[PDB]
Amino acid sequence: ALNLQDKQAIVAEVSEVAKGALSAVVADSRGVTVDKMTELRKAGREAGVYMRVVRNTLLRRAVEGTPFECLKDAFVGPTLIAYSMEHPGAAARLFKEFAKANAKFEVKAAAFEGELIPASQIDRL
Amino acid sequence: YVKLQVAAGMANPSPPVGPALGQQGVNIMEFCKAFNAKTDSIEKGLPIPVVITVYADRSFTFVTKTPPAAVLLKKAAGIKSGSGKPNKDKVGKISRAQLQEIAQTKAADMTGADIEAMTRSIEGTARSMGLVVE
Amino acid sequence: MLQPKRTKFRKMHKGRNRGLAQGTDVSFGSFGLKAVGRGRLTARQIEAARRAMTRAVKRQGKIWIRVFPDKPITEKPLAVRMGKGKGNVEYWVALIQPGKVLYEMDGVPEELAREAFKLAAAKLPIKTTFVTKTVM
Amino acid sequence: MFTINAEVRKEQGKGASRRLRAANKFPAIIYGGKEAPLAIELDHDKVMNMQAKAEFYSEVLTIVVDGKEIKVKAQDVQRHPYKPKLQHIDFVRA
Amino acid sequence: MKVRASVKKLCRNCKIVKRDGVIRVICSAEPKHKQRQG
RNA sequence: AGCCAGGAUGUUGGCUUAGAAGCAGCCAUCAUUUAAAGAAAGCGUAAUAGCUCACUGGUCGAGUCGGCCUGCGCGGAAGA
Ligand SMILES: [Zn+2]
Repeated sequence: ALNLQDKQAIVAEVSEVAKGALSAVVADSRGVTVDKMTELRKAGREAGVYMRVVRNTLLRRAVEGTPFECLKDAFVGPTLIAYSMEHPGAAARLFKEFAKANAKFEVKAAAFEGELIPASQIDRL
Repeated sequence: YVKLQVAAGMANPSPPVGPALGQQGVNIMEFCKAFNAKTDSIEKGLPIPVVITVYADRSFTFVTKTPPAAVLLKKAAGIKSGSGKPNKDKVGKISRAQLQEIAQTKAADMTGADIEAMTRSIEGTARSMGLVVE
Repeated sequence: MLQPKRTKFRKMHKGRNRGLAQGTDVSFGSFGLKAVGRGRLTARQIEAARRAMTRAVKRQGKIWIRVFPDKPITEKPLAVRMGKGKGNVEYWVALIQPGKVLYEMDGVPEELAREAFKLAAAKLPIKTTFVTKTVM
Repeated sequence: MFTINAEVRKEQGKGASRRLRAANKFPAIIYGGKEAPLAIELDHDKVMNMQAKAEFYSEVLTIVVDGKEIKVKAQDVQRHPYKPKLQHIDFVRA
Repeated sequence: MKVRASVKKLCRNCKIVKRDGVIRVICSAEPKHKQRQG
């Protein structure tokens, strides 16, 4: 399990890569094998992208660390976030082609500049 | 959608190959001799893994992947059989250059980030069968 | 099966078992099997039990037996009237008072020891519990 | 740090002690040093859960008696034979 | 139906019950674990 | 607790075996991508495949787990 100290440190790591990151993408992680997920983790370390699946009420505490607070309603449902620490984009262009490749899950809401991007307009990134 | 580990230029004995993927609708001799035509390049005596992909029409496509961590560690330490008592009884040796060759072969075959991750997974299979890394 | 090598006298008075135990504490092992109830332990009982907890530990750690069957019990056989002397010596026993420590143990995981002691106590006539050695 | 609350014993002997033990309280003593001995009573539970730590035996604790602390160590302790209980504690002035 | 005076859980799927003032052990998995006290 | 999802690569770890592939048996039990995934807790195979579990993300919404000490009860408990 996870002690309160565990959760505290992890909130500090998500808040710490969130401050350092240029852009983020929140998505549904449900209904996909660990094979295709390690495939998007290779396509992740190759694109500079930091991949995570983190607790929701943990990510309200980490995203209270600004300026991703427009995403706190995007945390209802299973949360997989892609932070591109190197480049903006390359998460939002990789996820739409991974979700069209799999035809599972969603890829719900993005965040850039301090604002949230609705699901059909993430083609901006 | 089946997998086997088949010796280098070899195929079509009854107990190892024919029944296993032959109850799945696969033509046996095309797999056998296109796999000996592909893996003619693998050294004699090494089992090489082959992933057979079967479709509703019985026409199959197989990816022959690089020889196992355990087989490239049998050959890079010089040995034949590894340990029956691993890290208690130790049966051979490989310098870090062979860990890195086997982990370039398996850099084609791993999930690893760096050749240090693939060298460390070949490190793990190096501690599994007893072999010493020197 | 324990029994005194040689004795001063061959037979004994039935005696009583009264009052409480000495050696209430675990002086050797980390754990011990203490007796809550009061009763006589034949050598057979002690042996069977020691066996049980010897199977249980797969011959690891160590086992002490703190009790000894030093007092001889007699029985006249069947179909024999009263008198004509005292009966012949049948077997040996150890008098047990509440709070004695029958076996000690260590060099083993606690969980396993509670187990082995349950299995040991299955073979014993008297109420028993598990205990840990303490500082002071 | 361990702080034990206590009262001065107005009675003595076997009878007093066994009424003490029936009430879920138990007798102990404080001696050593220039002073006279001080016999006191304690709550069985508090102390039973307190000596459920090891340091209790290696350390300087305090005892609150009629507004007044004393600083002491654990000297020896007699336990009931089969029960998870404490018959008594020798406290030596620290 | 093992009928005895000591009744126990023989696996993880055995579930203890008191029916009509009897203690029984019921299993979904293994019919052989069906017990009653007596 | 339930219910949705995943339970990964090296790899069928080596030994042994006509076969052992997490699951006859012997020994090690590492490392990788990890939210998590035991060189596997059970069913399964000629050996696989196939099925849950450990573990983790989701939904849910406030108490829950199991020992200790005792009070009174239940079973153990059949005869002319
Ligand atoms: Zn059962």
